[PDB]
Amino acid sequence: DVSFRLSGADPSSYGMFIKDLRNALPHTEKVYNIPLLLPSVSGAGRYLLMHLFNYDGNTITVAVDVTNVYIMGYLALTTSYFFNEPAADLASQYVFRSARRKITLPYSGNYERLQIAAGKPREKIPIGLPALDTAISTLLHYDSTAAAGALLVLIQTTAEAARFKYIEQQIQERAYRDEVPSSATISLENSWSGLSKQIQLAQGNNGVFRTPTVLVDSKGNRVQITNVTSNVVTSNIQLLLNTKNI
Ligand SMILES: *[C@@H]1O[C@H](CO)[C@@H](O)[C@H](O)[C@H]1NC(C)=O
Repeated sequence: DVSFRLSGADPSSYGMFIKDLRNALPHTEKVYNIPLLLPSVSGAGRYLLMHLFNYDGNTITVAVDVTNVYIMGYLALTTSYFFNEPAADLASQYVFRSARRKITLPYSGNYERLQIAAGKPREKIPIGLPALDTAISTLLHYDSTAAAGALLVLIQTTAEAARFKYIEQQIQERAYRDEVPSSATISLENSWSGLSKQIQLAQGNNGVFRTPTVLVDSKGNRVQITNVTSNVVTSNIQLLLNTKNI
């Protein structure tokens, strides 16, 4: 398992937690020095448990599929919660079985359905360590509308930070003050699978992308990524979605 405590949290302890999260995901190869996530994992070992503690020490346990870093559901006291999708239904077979009751959230775990549920797009939800402390607190007591926004914060400050150093850094900058994510952060989030694909494809194509990826840069400019010499590949993405899951 991995764990993170908001009480006494700082940019360094967050960085350490995000490093553990990445290191709990299994892989058998690197592609251009980037861990390549497995095509699949059988049984319960498919699911990493992340124990998060809010500032008062209250906890939820979040279940993550180690193949794609998708959050499946979480446990809050004796109640489990899962997204309304087949993958999460599958996960509920394996984790949080000892929960007294299971609630299925009235949405699937993707950004489009979560933004609908929450009534706002990601671009307008500030994120950061304080927003994470709030999200953990909210998820402690069921409220489906509030939970959608909480889950958008949670996904971004855990899974999206593990995938990209740039997002991990953005969260670090927001250790003590939340702020909406930069368009770059949104761009990376949206492009993870495509980048993961083009990096794998580059092996066999001399480090060149079969199709270039358009991102937005740190300065708000459109940039086009064409090959594995880009900083995005050398010094940003930390985990690749296996092309068998694309
Ligand atoms: C690849 O990426 C670099 C950095 O983005 C770019 O300037 C360069 O011209 C590209 N090279 C090729 C061979 O496509």
